[PDB]
Amino acid sequence: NPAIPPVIDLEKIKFDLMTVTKVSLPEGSFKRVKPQYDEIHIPAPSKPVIDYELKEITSLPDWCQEAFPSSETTSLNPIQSKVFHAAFEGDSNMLICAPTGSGKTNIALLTVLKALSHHYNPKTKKLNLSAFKIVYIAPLKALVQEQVREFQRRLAFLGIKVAELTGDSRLSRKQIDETQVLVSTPEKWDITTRNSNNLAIVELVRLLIIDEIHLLHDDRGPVLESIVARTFWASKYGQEYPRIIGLSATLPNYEDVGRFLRVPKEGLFYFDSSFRPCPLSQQFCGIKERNSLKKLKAMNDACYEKVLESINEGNQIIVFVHSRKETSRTATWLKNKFAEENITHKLTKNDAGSKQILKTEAANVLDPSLRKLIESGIGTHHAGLTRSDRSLSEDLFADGLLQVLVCTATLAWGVNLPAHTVIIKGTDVYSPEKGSWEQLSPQDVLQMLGRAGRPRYDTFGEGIIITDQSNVQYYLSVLNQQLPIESQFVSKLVDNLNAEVVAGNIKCRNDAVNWLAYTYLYVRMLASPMLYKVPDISSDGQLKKFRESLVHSALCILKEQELVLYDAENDVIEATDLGNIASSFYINHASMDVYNRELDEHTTQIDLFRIFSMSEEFKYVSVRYEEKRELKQLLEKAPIPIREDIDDPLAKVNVLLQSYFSQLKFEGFALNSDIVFIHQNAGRLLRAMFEICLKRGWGHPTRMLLNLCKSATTKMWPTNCPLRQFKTCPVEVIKRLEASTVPWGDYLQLETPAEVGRAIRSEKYGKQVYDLLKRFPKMSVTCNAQPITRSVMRFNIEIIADWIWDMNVHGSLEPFLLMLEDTDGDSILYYDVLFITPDIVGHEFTLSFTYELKQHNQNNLPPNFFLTLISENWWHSEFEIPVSFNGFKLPKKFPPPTPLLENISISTSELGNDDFSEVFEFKTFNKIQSQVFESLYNSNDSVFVGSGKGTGKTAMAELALLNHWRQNKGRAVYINPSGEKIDFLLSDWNKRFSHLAGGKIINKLGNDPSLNLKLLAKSHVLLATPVQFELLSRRWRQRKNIQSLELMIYDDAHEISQGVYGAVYETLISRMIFIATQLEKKIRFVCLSNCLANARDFGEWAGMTKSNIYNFSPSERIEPLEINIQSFKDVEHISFNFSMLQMAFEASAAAAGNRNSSSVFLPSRKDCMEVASAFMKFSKAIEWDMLNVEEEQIVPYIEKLTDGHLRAPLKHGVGILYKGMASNDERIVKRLYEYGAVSVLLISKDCSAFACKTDEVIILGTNLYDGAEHKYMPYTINELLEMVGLASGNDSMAGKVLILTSHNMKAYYKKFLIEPLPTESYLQYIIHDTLNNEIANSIIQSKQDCVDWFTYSYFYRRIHVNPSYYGVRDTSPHGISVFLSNLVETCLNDLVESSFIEIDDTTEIISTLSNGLIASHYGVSFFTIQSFVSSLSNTSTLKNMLYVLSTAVEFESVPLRKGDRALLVKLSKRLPLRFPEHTSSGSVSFKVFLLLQAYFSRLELPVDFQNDLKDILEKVVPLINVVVDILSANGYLNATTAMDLAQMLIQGVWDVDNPLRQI
Amino acid sequence: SKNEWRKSAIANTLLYLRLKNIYVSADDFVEEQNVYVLPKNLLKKFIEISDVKIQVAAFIYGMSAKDHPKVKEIKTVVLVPQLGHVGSVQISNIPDIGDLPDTEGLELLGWIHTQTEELKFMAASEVATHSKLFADKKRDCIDISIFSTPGSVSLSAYNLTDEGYQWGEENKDIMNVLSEGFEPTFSTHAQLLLSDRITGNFIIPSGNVWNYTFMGTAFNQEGDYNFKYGIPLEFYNEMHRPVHFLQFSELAGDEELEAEQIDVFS
Amino acid sequence: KRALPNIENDIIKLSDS
Repeated sequence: NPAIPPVIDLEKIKFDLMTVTKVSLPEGSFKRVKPQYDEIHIPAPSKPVIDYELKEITSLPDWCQEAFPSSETTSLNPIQSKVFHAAFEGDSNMLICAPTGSGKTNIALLTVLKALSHHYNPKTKKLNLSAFKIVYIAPLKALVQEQVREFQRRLAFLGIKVAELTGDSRLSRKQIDETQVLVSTPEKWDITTRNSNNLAIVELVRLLIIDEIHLLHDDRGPVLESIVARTFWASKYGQEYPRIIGLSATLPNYEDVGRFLRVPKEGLFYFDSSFRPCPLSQQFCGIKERNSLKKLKAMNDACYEKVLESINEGNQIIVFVHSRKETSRTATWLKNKFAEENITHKLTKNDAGSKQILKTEAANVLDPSLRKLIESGIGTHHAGLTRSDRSLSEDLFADGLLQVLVCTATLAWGVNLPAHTVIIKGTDVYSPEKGSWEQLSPQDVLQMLGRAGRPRYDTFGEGIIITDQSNVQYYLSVLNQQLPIESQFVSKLVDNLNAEVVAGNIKCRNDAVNWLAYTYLYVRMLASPMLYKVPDISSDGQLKKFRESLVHSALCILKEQELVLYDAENDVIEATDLGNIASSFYINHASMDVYNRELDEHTTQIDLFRIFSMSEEFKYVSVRYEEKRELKQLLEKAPIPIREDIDDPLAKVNVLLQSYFSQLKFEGFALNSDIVFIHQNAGRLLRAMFEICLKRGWGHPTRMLLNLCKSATTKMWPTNCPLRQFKTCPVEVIKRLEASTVPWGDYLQLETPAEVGRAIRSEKYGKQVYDLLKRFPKMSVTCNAQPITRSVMRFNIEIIADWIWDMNVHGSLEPFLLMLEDTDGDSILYYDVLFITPDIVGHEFTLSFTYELKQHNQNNLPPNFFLTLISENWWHSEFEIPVSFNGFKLPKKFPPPTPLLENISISTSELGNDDFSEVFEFKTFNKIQSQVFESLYNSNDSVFVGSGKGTGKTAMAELALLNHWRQNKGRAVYINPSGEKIDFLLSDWNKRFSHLAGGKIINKLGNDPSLNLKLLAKSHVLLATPVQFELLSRRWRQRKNIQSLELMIYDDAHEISQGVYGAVYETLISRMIFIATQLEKKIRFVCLSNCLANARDFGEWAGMTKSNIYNFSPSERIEPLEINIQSFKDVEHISFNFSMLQMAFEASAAAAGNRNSSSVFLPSRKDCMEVASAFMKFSKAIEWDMLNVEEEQIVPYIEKLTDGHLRAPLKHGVGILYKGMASNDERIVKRLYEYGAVSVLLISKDCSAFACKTDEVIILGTNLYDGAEHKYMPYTINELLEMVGLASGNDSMAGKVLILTSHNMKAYYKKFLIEPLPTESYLQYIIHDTLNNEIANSIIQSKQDCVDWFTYSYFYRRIHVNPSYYGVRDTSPHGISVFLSNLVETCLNDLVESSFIEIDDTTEIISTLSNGLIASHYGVSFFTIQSFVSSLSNTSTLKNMLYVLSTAVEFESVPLRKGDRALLVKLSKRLPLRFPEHTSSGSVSFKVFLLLQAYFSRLELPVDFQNDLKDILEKVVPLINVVVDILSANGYLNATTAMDLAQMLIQGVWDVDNPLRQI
Repeated sequence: SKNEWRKSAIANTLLYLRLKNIYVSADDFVEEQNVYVLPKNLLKKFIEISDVKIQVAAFIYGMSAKDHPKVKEIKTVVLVPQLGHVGSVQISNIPDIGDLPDTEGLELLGWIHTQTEELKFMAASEVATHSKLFADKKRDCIDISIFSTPGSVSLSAYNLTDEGYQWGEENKDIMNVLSEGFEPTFSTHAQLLLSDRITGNFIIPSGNVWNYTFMGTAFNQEGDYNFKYGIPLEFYNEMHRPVHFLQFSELAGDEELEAEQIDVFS
Repeated sequence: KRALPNIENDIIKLSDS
């Protein structure tokens, strides 16, 4: 392994002429010399002998008869009948070499039809769609579009679709599934497979047809080599390989291409020129005239004479030429040449009968030269002509009026217009890539000569090539089958290598050597070691050490240019973020080297145009003498300065890109070809430059480069009017707006249509303009800063997209670039790509993120940052707004946590009882327990504890209970947010305790609050939630069992920050302290939080001493723990990707490989099922199936299992856990994991409280979809700490954790896993509920008591230390006390307006009203009852009551998953009632409305929806009673309808006039 | 018949290099007299957006610190519509920015601008433009002149005496003759400190265009413009000179192209 | 100019004491 290969030069190994071989011509060939040009004639081959029978259309299977039309085809082709018994019967690979004719559509159809028949089922009507799909590769768009239209008509009866892949910005992902058979170019398919996110749908591809595989010889050959290599180098993902079908020209190295495609000896065909449908006689007019004037004359005289001979024989002619302009000259030169001798007697054969059809058609054409020619003779066909004139010229040629027809390259691919004779007049063609006039390529010549010979009418065909004498030997070898198909993979070695490194397939030199094995280069190096510069074939043998050297040399280039990291000694490879840009956007490695160095932070617009021109794609571009004169005007009169002089090549690319944006027309065909090359490459090259500057954080280059990306697509500058982008817009309006210097922002805010018409001059063209202004995208941005720590700063944004969505102009996806920029604008702090869709526009939507300030900004804050939101597509749709820090008070750096006294240990013997010792199981308390023990157990002081999960925090609560019981104090209470944990503790405490002096009798409470008050009197100890006890303790003045309490244990006291339920928990803690202070009773408070940042404000609030506050660091643990956080780019707005899924499996396999069980956490149940099926795969490829006991043990457990889904996953060894589910399934799956029978355990996010515990844990994705907001919200810190806490450490080595997350969330999680997140209050949101409640119970008499009420809360503590967090502008103590007073004044005015309270002057008295009394009693929100009173009426029916109930604010906790709206719409038409007319379907109210009817109708709901129904039924009893009380308080019989609804909820049935159903 | 602006825009590219060499005068630190603290980030951007030859100017606002009352921290630079010249500039009126947020108690400290010549005093056009703005409004304003020559910049704050306001009132326009008793003594040497701990921001016009050299007659010196917080544009930016972009728009439609010429990537 | 690695990896340890 330490042996480094030699750094060989890759430039030496490249091909960089014909070596006087002399092409072996066939028999019957002869020569005829003339002074102007020589001739080499070859006659056509003879038709072969009938040694076989052609297979009939009717003899094929009956189901695929209509695929081949019986009238058209009749029978199969001569070559197709030979390959039928290999292609159709056999599913193996094949390569078919043949002349340019045949039936490539029909040969492909045989392989396609057999691929369909695998998933076909005669029992069903049609074949199975989603199981598979097909791919077809083809050189150019013209040939791709032809094969799409053919395959649509051919496979019309099946109902299968076909569509061209176009490489959109992730837009056509809905169609790709619906299509079933894709067609694309090599470059598109290479980019598609190169992006590793698309590898989910690559396994569905099981047929890759590659048309014109002989393209391997061309510059674009390595693209095909990479595609085939990527196919076979991807077997670890899925076991099933795809079928590969090759189609080639009759050339050498055809056996080598077969071995490259894995084609066996069965289907390795090679039909020589004899088997062509219409035999082709060759001819080569080698021009002797070396002078330029006489050369062009010789080509014309050579063309004329062969045109004359074919008309004498009586045959139609096609005359290919190099350009559009030569097409007109060649036609008119022949007209002038004929005018001497024959004139128009030879052409346009007949008068009267034939000419009348020609005369009437001649008037149809629009062009001047086209009309002049067609009347006399000789046609014309090129891209410059309109679509009608092309169709006119094609149809009349088939009729046979015009004999000659001068064409361009476009006629060869896609058009299909056959003729007997064909002439390639001049083989010169301009290559703007290499920047010079090259000779015509082999694939172009073969396609042109494919038009020769009509199969039906003509017996034989003819093909002529007019070219220079030196080029005759080149084009001889093309047609005569002696032009070797070589590999050009060394030129694209570095690019294709980096692509696979980015994908994650090459992590070392050994991986790349195995990857190179499946290229066409590898086969040709073995075949011809002399050719490919191989040092010694005998020494190396199988080219292992050569590939070691080739890879190392390529990797050293990638190392220096910084596309990959590469330690050669230890031998490990890793892709850089710069390399990821090169891979995805398809850039050359040399261009990225230029972009990385040149792009400074100070890169001006003038530099950006230069840096674009320095790309490797424009390496061979240069200026010519004929071009300089026209470029002189363009260069000096350009908008943006060009530093480079006219002689510099960089000036040519610079000015032409600017010309493309300005839409400058010019005559020069050389320059007009070059400008086409520049703008095509410009789309992806400028996008690469944009992505580099965005990563590095250079704001000024990034914003400028975004406009250059717009200019590439839109063909316009920023100074040009944005109304240019609209398709159907008046030209007179756009013309006039650019003249008048008016700012463009003024036209947006015009509300009425009358203002537009007068403002834009033309009133007639207006009104339409008013509509288009409302179609234009604009956004109202409002941002607010919020400091959490000194360094960390949260940025809350609300956005209102304001435009009417037209599907034509926008599509269905308008992306926006969000950026948080620093005060200057030069540095980018945070960025994210928003994606706007039709549904979200018009409605407001929130958005939040965090950024950590630097040392400069922490000490002295800046005045403001800037928040920008630029549209990617639309011009002048950017909206900068200042995020102010004016008068912001940062909270000081958190003090050091309570340091554990290392040498303070405590044992179980130090308890004062023998029965107390037996309960704990363990005989010595851990270091954290030993610290708290003395104050916790012996002393009766109120005490805080701040410790991480898995440190005996449950036992700390139990210590307080043991001291309580020995003293015989009386009644005690335990609080916990998690209802799952209460159920565990109840059963555990009833067993382990509940036999210690008396009996104890512990209880749980429940949903019904009347029964809970009985359970209070019944019990010594209670377990409950914050919501349960807070509601029970409201009327504490009357209820003497509340005030008589001695002990309160608040477990998970950190959760007071967690939303509304946290604010309820805060209110509970505040109430018992108010009772203890007011009634002068010493009630003990044992808070058991997790590790907080600072517990000084918490302990002082809770009524605790400075001594009894033990807030430890997260660093201190009973066992060691090591966390790993993996980021991935472009994974913010989805759950998780394939790279995360693979790294999760590899980490799980690595954990299992070391004899340790491992758990995995996922967003939901549906994710666990798909990951389970993925984990059944992957482990199939690697030799690691099942493991842990034999199959005989697991079978009896699975057979008696409840759920049907869990049979297949649990068999292969992967258990699943989700919320709800059977207690049988939970018991079986958990015990199988604990025994060590099943290896892997997938867990839902919902079951984090279910303490399974394990050696290693994996957080696969830190995102969950929220249906209300329609956003993938991130995991909170407390949610991660729950999952991290399960990672129990082993005796041998510490317990591991793997957090697979996005880029932005790593900075948040890494910070707030080490440092505790500051525990802030959430009291301000429920201030209406709390004040109204305390007013209702006669605690708050006057509004002075509201100010006094705050002093008992945690909100009042934390607002003083961190005022800027709660939106306090004036951070001075005066401004804080003013903000508290205005919070009351605003809140009381809201209550009095909605008839909750009334205030009477002559200090005041604040008596409660009906709505306030109802809210305080049932524990329902102020905002809910406000809506209920407004919505309900004297004639609100049962339907109205069910809708009004569903709109309650208490149901915001009910989750809306992805695709629930689709299920609810299908479920609604089963249910009886209807949702109201003008209300949103995608809403939480919609889900609650229907699920309650399914509960009444008793429908078999799925596992997700029935769990949502249980959460709905928990809140439903108080809300229905609110509706009854609102109606009866006003005084309606209508209230009895709500009573009928109350009955329906408790029994779960409609009023069906049948009492027996409820039994 | 000349296209001479192109060389200046190219020369403006290297204005960040001039910020390597920054010079301050600092003659004698008088405790009783006032001192003015200029943020370095404002000096960075203001030199970057300015022109190498043509003079660029802008107003400045700020307020006193908590420690000392006479220590005037410059909080904001305010670019306004202007017509630049060589060693001279037609500046707009004192802009109303009371409607914008976070502008409570912004004392109008004076104005800041570039300069071609190096001096120990305010020039003829400099004193005239000072008196034209700050005579009626506030006499005790300052003038931070910036001598920006190749590879360096030199800062020097000045305070115009009551004798200067008379001379500026008398001599108005481009030049009421060459001079009428011009003096170096008119401007008093004021103190200036360049701090890089405190940070400042930019306020710009609502339309974004502040340079009206290529705009022409659109420059209204008496007009009341709207303003906003934002990142300022450079002198020869796309938006300041829309005439060069509207030379040959052409009105060209789409083109089909050949079968080989069509883009493979699509 | 130093280019950062793709797929960023932040290992974290809790050594205690």
